[PDB]
Amino acid sequence: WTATSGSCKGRCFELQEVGPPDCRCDNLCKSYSSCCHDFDELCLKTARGWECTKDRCGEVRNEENACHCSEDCLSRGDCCTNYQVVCKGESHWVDDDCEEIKVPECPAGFVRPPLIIFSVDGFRASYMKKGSKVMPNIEKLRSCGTHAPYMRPVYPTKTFPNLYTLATGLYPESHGIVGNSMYDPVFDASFHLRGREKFNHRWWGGQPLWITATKQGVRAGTFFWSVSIPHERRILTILQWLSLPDNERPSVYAFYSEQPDFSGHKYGPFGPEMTNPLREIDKTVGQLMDGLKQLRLHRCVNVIFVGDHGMEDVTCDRTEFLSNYLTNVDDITLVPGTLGRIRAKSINNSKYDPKTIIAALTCKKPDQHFKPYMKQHLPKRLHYANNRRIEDIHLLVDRRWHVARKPLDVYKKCFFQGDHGFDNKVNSMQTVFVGYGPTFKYRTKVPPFENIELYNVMCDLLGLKPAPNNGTHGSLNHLLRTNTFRPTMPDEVSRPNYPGIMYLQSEFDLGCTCDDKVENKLEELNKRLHTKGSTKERHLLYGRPAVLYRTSYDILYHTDFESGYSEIFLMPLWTSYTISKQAEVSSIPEHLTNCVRPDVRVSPGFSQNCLAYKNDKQMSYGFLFPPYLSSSPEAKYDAFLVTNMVPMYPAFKRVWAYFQRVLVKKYASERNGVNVISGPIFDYNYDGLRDTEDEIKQYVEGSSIPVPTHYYSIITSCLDFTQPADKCDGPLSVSSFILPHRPDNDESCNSSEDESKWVEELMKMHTARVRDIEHLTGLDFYRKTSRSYSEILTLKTYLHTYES
Ligand SMILES: *[C@@H]1O[C@H](CO)[C@@H](O[C@@H]2O[C@H](CO)[C@@H](O[C@@H]3O[C@H](CO[C@H]4O[C@H](CO[C@H]5O[C@H](CO)[C@@H](O)[C@H](O)[C@@H]5O)[C@@H](O)[C@H](O[C@H]5O[C@H](CO)[C@@H](O)[C@H](O)[C@@H]5O[C@H]5O[C@H](CO)[C@@H](O)[C@H](O)[C@@H]5O)[C@@H]4O)[C@@H](O)[C@H](O[C@H]4O[C@H](CO)[C@@H](O)[C@H](O)[C@@H]4O[C@H]4O[C@H](CO)[C@@H](O)[C@H](O)[C@@H]4O)[C@@H]3O)[C@H](O)[C@H]2NC(C)=O)[C@H](O)[C@H]1NC(C)=O
Ligand SMILES: O=C(CCc1ccc(OC(F)(F)F)cc1)N1C[C@@H]2CN(C(=O)c3ccc4[nH]nnc4c3)C[C@H]2C1
Ligand SMILES: [Ca+2]
Ligand SMILES: [Zn+2]
Ligand SMILES: [Zn+2]
Repeated sequence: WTATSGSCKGRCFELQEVGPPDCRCDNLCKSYSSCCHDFDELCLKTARGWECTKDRCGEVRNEENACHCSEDCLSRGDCCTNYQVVCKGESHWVDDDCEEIKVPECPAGFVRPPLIIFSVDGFRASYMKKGSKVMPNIEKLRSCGTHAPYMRPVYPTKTFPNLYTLATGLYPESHGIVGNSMYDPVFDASFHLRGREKFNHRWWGGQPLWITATKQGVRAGTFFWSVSIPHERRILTILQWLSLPDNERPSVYAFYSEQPDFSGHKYGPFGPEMTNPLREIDKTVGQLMDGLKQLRLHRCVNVIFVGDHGMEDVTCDRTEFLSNYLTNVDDITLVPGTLGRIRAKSINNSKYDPKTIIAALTCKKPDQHFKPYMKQHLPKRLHYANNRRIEDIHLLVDRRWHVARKPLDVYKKCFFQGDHGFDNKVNSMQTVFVGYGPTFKYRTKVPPFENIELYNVMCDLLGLKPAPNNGTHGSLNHLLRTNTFRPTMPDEVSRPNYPGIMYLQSEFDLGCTCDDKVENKLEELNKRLHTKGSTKERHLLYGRPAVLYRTSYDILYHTDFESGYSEIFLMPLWTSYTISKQAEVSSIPEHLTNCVRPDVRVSPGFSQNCLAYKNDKQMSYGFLFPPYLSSSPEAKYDAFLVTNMVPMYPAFKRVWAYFQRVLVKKYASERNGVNVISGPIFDYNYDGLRDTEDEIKQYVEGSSIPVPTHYYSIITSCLDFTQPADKCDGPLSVSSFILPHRPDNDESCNSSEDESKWVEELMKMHTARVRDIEHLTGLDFYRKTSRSYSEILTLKTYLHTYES
């Protein structure tokens, strides 16, 4: 109930929320059906429009006007945004040359530059260049301030997940808004755009910027705007809030525009009808900046121009129907469109089986435009699994397509030429970032980055301590003139052991064999030096990774590679080796095909054994340092140590071997050497975080050898590729992957063909950030370079996306 008999007199867009049943006057009151009787009359005036003209200059103040051109309007804070231009001979902000803001220039009483976030729905990155001729104000922000060529949204590339990610710094799986539509089985409740459930606070996890500010005593404007409130009125309300007295005035503000998303769904991303919405946005920016000039705040406020996602070409005719694949289409519930989520229609049908649904959906049609996954097998870069609201079965839809249950769902619910939601590495889904103000750099371009990183910077711009989030604090310091946050490396938790030769061969009983009884201080003091780490500076280029948890591990040195060998998981956590541009690929000699050799530095009881792989008919083994890249016949024997061995499914060995025999050499040729770090990952509970020993769900049969869920590699070289990887004086370049360790290649529909046609395509789909690997392993990389730590953090967040 709302007794809406109170009055908004003197309260229009008040900042406190008055509780039920007393009526409200805040910018959300419509959406809650709770406004006071006179809200429209007093708070949403429209008389005479939004601009001053010549003949209003110095008028008599009349309070019914939407905005004023009277002499007292600056005092009152309520002039039309163009008042000084028309009535006092001033220029529009956009017509002024830009001049560096080297220091804030704020009026008396401003404790800190305010932040204004100007958010635009569906603003595709390529609009900044392709629309620049009709967007002069936005183009001046971009060229004068700090801009990226694009910003990467989160998955799914929908509005609510992305706007709440911007506000919290968290992945959707962590903040809880995993879609525009959701079912929560614990609550037994549904979230939708139409209805009242989406208001309940229980959907909304984490801590958004406006709460963070409030708890730390920085005042915030209200971020949400009811769709009927026109843009011009949104802008004037922000400016009115900016003339409030010092003790009452917010320091952070948001504007939001439904455009150009709205028009983009109807007309497609580059439909001729899209020029007009882009003009309109620019005009709105122009009003804000002119309004800031009038208040003397245009060299004081930091402004962020930011989008939630892009837009792609999508039509009704490009729909796949689950009814053309499944027999029992009526026993499922599908969340449809640019992504697919499937669960059982009824909780009381135990003739529901995901395995059979998946299999009926896997590589069934030659051109099939979606690919089914169990959520834990989705590429780890999407971070889209660890929430009860994400259904176990997921369909990743190709760009330009939709998935639906049956054809009647499409025509009886074409009407649209654009949509969004696809994989967040797709170029059409990329969106924008520009920062302009005293705290941002002047005429600076920065590389593309992820929207999960912005919360930290918005906290820095306001002097706030960010709540715990998924950004890497410091990774965006190169956007800022000052207010940098100066991070320190985490402390290493476990120190390694450095074992020497401690065991005789006969103490081992591993069931392994090797034809190595083939037999001098010349070549012998020399191989001893190799076991104490004489070549370690060639192979470990950025220092040893640090172990950030408690555990027991050994550093092992070899001529061609170095490892950190876990006595608990019985395999390396990491294996590091450098492959120069001149290196040669060899084969495994015929006598050495099944060679595995005990390591006399490591005890029997902390070693794998070959009997277990013999008895496990499902499981085979591979090596982390590849024998194919040994520097000499004699060095090759090191590559067959039991301490370099890791469990691999025969199907995964096809992928692994091709990566080791062909691609590493190819990368070395192309990048002028590469340093490689490889190893395993255990993430059985799909939370993106390393599993502890007591959480392992699968072992090589009859043994304590744990089976990895994934295998990673980090591949590093010199950004200036005229220098070799191992003698690089400047910035680095990296790419990485986290491959799923799976017993089949069902993910790859061409996998019966030669590896040269499908392996690299799988690896690109499972591209990753070094940071992603950090979370999954509890390791910390690049500890000893000559680069600044901020730069290294930027490198660790880089994602190689293989879009052109
Ligand atoms: C991305 O960044 C995020 C954020 O940093 C990372 O997410 C964090 O990861 C932590 C590890 O997974 C996790 O720690 C948990 O916390 C449990 C308690 O947490 C509740 O409180 C949180 C804080 O809110 C308060 O914030 C400020 C302080 O900062 C206060 O002033 C306020 O008063 C606030 O209340 C809260 O965020 C959290 O919310 C989740 O659940 C809500 C409702 O269900 C949602 O609204 C919201 O979206 C959150 O949902 C996500 O996170 C939960 C996991 O918490 C997840 O299940 C959902 O799917 C969703 O993804 C909580 O309400 C604490 O109980 C945990 O401790 C157990 O484990 C330890 C291990 O050391 C045990 O030793 C300990 O005994 C304990 O075990 C007991 O429970 C076991 C399992 O139930 C049981 O078997 C056992 O026998 C024991 O009884 C643990 O510390 C953080 O909560 C989490 N934060 C967020 C926001 O997600 C994330 O990892 C990053 N991602 C990557 C890839 O890096
Ligand atoms: O008022 C706000 C956000 C305030 C905000 C701003 C910045 C912000 O970010 C930051 F915090 F960083 F500032 C957070 C919240 N909203 C009201 C809107 C209603 N909506 C849709 O009807 C809609 C729109 C596009 C679609 N395409 N397909 N379906 C769609 C459905 C989306 C909404 C969000
Ligand atoms: Ca885990
Ligand atoms: Zn949107
Ligand atoms: Zn949209």
